[PDB]
Amino acid sequence: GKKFILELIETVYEEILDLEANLRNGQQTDSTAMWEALHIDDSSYDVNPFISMLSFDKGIKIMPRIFNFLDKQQKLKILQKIFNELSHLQIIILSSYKTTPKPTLTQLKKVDLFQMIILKIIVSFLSNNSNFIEIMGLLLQLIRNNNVSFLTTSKIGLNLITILISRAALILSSPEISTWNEIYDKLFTSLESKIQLIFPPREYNDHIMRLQNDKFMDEAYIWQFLASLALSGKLNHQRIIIDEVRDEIFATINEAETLQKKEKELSVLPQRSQELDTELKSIIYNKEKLYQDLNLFLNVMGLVYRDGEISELK
Repeated sequence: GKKFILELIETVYEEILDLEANLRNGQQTDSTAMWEALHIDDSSYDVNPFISMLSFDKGIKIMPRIFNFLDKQQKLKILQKIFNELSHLQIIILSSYKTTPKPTLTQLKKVDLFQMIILKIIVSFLSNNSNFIEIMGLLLQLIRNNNVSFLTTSKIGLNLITILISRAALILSSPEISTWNEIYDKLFTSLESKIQLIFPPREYNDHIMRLQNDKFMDEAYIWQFLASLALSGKLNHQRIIIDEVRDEIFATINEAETLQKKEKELSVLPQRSQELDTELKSIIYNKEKLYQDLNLFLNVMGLVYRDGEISELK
């Protein structure tokens, strides 16, 4: 229960602080006490205690400090534990536009903190003497133990996937290359015909917009995901991707062009007030942003939107 997990987190901070005082005072560090404090090898509960800790702000806040006193095998086991349970985590449930269609500002902040800390940790683990087979194993754990599609309805799940595949791509035996093909295929099959769902619905965007007093959204992470999915696949995969997100391409082009006209009508006004000036700068920034993020994906496909057309590259 909640009071139990809170007591657990308290104990963990005490272990970390003792550990951190030792390292400062030059002397011995032994992470054995802190590791046990995590209850990572504890099957005695409904939800694993360490996992439940991750849905408290104070629990997630101590994760980097925990990783400072861990070896790679301990690091891997933790990430394995997490990847296993991803789509069940309370914070992921908060993160998905499906399970949480009307988040509060506070819930958005909790979500942002989680993905900020967790992603950085996962990234640093992959950037630090990590091999292909490690990454593959993590992707495969992700795919086989989760509703992959449900994960793609969260910024966190989407970002996690594109980090994993982009780290895969950025990297080797022939069986390893083949392993990547099998895994990509598994990932791809899990998403086939559900790709457009990565785009939250209009009701959700309107809600977020009203919430944050902002006329615009930021979906760079969505197009980034598509670009990396497309770059990691073969020509038939790319074909299937561009087909599933067809209407999103058109809608994006449509919005950009609507911005282009509003820009043209404000641009020719002399001595713009502060309000009109901030508005024009906003229009321009957002127009260019839609072009840029859309072209990140199209360029991968050998395509470009420029002067009212999707033309071939060069």
